[PDB]
Amino acid sequence: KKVVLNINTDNMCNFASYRLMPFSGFIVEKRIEINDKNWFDMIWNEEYNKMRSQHDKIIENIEYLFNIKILSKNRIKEFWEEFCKGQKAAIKYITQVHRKNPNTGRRNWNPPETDNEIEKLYETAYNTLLSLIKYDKNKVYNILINFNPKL
Amino acid sequence: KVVLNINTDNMCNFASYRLMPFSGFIVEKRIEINDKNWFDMIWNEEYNKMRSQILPDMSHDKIIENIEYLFNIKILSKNRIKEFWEEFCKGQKAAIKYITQVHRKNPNTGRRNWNPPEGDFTDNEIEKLYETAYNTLLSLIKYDKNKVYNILINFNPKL
Amino acid sequence: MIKFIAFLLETAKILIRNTIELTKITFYNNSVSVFIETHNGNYLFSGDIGYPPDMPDNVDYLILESTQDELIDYIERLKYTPYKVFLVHGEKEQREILAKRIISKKIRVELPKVVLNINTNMCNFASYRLMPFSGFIVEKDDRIEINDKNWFDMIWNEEYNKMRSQIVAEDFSTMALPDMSHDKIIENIEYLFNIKILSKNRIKEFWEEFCKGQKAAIKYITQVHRKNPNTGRRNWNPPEGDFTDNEIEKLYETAYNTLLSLIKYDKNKVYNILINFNPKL
Amino acid sequence: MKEIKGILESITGFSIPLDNGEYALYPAGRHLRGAIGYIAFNLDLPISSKFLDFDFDDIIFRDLLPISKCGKIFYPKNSNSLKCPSCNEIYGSSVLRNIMARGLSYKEVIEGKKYRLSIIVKDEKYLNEMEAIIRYILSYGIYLGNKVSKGYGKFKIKEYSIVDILPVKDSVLLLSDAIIDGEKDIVFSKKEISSSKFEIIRKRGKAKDIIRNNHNGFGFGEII
Amino acid sequence: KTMKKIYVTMKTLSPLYTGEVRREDKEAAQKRVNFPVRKTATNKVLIPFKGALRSALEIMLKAKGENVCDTGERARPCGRCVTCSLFGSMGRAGRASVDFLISNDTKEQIVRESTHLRIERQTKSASDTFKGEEVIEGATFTATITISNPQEKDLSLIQSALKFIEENGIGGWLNKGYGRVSFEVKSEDVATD
Amino acid sequence: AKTMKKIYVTMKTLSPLYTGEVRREDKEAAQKRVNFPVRKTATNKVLIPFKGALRSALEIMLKAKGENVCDTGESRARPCGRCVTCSLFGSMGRAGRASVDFLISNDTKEQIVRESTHLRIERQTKSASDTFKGEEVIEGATFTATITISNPQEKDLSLIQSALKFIEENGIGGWLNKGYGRVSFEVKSEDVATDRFL
Ligand SMILES: [Zn+2]
Ligand SMILES: [Zn+2]
Repeated sequence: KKVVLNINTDNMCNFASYRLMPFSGFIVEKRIEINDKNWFDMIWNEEYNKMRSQHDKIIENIEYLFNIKILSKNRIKEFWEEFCKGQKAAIKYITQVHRKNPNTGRRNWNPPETDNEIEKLYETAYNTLLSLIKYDKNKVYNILINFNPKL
Repeated sequence: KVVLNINTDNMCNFASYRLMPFSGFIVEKRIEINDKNWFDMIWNEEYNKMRSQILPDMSHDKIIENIEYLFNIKILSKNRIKEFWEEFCKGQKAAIKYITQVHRKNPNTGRRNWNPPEGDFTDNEIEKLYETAYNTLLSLIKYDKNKVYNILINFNPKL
Repeated sequence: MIKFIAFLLETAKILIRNTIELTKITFYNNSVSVFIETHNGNYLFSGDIGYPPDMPDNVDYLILESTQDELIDYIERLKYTPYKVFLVHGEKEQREILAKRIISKKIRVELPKVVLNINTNMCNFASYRLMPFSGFIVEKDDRIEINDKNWFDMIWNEEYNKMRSQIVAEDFSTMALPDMSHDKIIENIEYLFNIKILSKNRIKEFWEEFCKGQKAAIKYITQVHRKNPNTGRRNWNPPEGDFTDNEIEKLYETAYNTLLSLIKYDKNKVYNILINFNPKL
Repeated sequence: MKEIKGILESITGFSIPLDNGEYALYPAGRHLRGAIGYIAFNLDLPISSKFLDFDFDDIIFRDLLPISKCGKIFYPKNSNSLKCPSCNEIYGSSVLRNIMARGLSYKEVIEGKKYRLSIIVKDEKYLNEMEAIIRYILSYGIYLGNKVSKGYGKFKIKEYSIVDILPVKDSVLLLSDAIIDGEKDIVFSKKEISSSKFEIIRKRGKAKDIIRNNHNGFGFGEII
Repeated sequence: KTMKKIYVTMKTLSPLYTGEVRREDKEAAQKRVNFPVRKTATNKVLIPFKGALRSALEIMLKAKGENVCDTGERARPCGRCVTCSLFGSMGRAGRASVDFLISNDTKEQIVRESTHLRIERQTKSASDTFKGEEVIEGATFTATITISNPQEKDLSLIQSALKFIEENGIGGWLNKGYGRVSFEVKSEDVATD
Repeated sequence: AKTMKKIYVTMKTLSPLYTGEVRREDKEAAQKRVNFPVRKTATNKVLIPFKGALRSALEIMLKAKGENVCDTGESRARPCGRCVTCSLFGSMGRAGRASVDFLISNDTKEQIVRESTHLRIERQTKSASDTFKGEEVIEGATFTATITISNPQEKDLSLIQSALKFIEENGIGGWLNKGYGRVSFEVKSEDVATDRFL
């Protein structure tokens, strides 16, 4: 039967002998609390989340694709991050960024700095790093150290 | 203390929390929680003070059944339900005046401003359907805003 | 425009018979007064009065002071009588008593964000003209406007519509839907994804309305599939293909049945179903 | 012999870079001294005049271990983490969060959590000296960790309680790092304003752990 | 000693962006937002506020002719300028310590996911899109500028750099209109508590 | 370095003006009552992205003259950092000299934003196959934007005015092929010593 207010009672008008303020409400029942929209946006997010709980050839190819910017420093860092994560994340990553969208037709690789040559260079990136996905991690580290200084 | 002055019907259930979308006026009076009615009455009270110084009842289920039937014969279209939502939301005297306006048989033409029924009906019964429409849409004005919205968004969603 | 405090004048931002030219400024003797000229004004700060002073050559504005006959003598003998005089630096009742006499010589006085009236009646009660009014003061970022309860009614109704169409009855909360195996769900949603009836926006909207409970998903799929009585149009995207008219209807029925059958599957299971189609969510 | 017990909330995140690449999980009492030293330096107090000396007892700044959800205090050997006797929470690395700014690679512990204040004054003159800066930091804010001028590491005191000290007798568990000539590397600084002198003073000692007789003490070495 | 306290209130008059710096939170938001806004774990938006001040005073006092070093660039503070005495140098500690610009509001009220494009100029169509997150307008942020050992030329320089922030902007994406704001300032001198 | 060009642009709509709503929550809140909401502020004023309009206008007109200007239009393209649009609007290694403010209207939504009813008519039956609602900014609505150019050359004024006549010809915002967004610009230019706040 009790009532508790949870909205600011400070920036309120005065008119017609009543200190009044137009306000938007979200009357909750438990006491009977009157909440604003920030609490409702919160609860909406937190119920959402809650539901949301459940070998020289590769060197030559990588040296080519570093200059025309197809593979890039972010690409080296994230491909090496997939390799350091393991091997399944590597195949998933290069499958995801090689995935040409059937609607638009644009791959997620960086463009070279014809369409047949574009497809051939993107396939070169696929066979290059998919060949690199099977070698030992030390060799991947020493090849990736040469082009990205950090990783 | 704080007093809510609103009947807590139309309370939905968001997850495990019962919930009401509502608009009002914090009054530092007993720290009262007052609806729009309050504001309209106190606006008109101050208008009269400033200038001074210088419905039949029908059951809810019968309202759904009759508004259902009048929706199927297209006496009550969604244009009518939308404009009735505008005139009820503006107030009740406006909704009374609007419903009397659309139901007034013009003495020179003999025409009501409703939409004619779909189907074969006798002219006496077509008139009785019109009088039924007057009775339900007038009886709808006796309710609050919440049940009027909840009644007429099943027929015109967007009203 | 004079801002009273001394006397500030905003044109050059000076604040109060040879001619110094800064805004032509020139000091005449009071027996001292200053006559300033600018493109928007010919103002005169007189100072006090003592009997035969030196009035300037047109004094558009005359800002004088008194605490009575000599003030009015100086209000005359000035060619091209001022537009508005200003009565400063004195007691209020004596300023009003002088001011009644400047009104009797037909010369206007004023005793010491832009605001817009969006109002609309008048009354002639007492000495001043008026219209009684109860309203609202909005304070927009470069204006301050005045409104009445019709405008508050319109924004109150907009807030009521925007807040009613924001929380459904049993969404994110806790039967008799169709049933069909996972393999036919694969084949149907592949087939209805190549042709565009089940598209990535529609899979995503199914994902949000499934996360908001089964009944929210049932409501969404019904109102997508609901054929209108009048137009006969369902809220699906049309299939891209020859499909003449009846397998159009059987195909929308297939979309209805496949989504409704996918509803009772587990949330992780419908997630592993949908991400093959819409990678986002 | 009184205390200054306090719950301090990190409004902005804080960073202290220990050796080889490790960052502090919580702010240390040497930083709560150093910042109060700057504060008194600009407040013209005798505490400021004395803060140059490390062996200055009286006012002793125990480190700022965090408060758990169970209203109690986390405890740390060989465990680069913090556990509490209610056994509800493990505060550790997960709180670090690596920040890559413009050319800067560093890490900080996030904000929104609560930390202890405990200044064991022994003589009441320095209790009044400490009361004035507590009533200063309540007004504005204390800045712990590196990058103080940029804004990192703001702590608001939520509770200024002038509690009283009941000594401890044991032969005990170290809440911070003692300086016995053991095997823990403890590094710190003696930045000297009005001398333009900065020196990194390095020491060895004991880790934060089991410990046994007089124990006339116990802000690197603390134990309870 | 006297200590200047400059309470800085900032009402934003334009969408605001400042990139998230937390790497694991960046990859946490990267599946949803390509440009996450720099947030707290208190879920509040903070903005870097010292290098904007230092850059504003640097460029302004530079073109006035006062001897300052440009701490953009191999950047090395000298220890001699008005800039190095106010905001800091290598050796000498900064007299001014300027807070992060934390909002008075939380994130689910003021920062919203948004849409940015890259449109081909011949086909006149959206070639690329990306979800950058951005801070709404009218969101009021707050900081305190703690100045120690003040000169008389300390109020005017801080409000002059604040007016340069009012015209240049704060945060990121400063050229596409993001970050145009206004400042309310309130100053006090504190000497003894 | 010692001077900034300031370009006070006041633009008045000679046509309906549609730009799209950008914020996801604002769009999804107004994807119910209207289906194409316009870009709003949280102070309820209409935002138009202005930098890309000027940059696109300059790039098409400068490629028309045969100058060696690049194109940041194609997918994932590269600012070469050597053209005059690269000097003005920026590259990846250097920022833009011309900081271009958003086109901030002086009115709010109830004065200039109107909802609408846009249709799709069947070609043979001549009946409305589709209906959708979309907000637009009215004709006669006026907007302001301040373009501030640090390190000014001689030709920044001429290029910015030329871009503005190209924006008047093409339109600004969205639905530019249907006649939306055709406007007129007025420019008040002023040279500024950068230290005027001191
Ligand atoms: Zn320097
Ligand atoms: Zn270029």
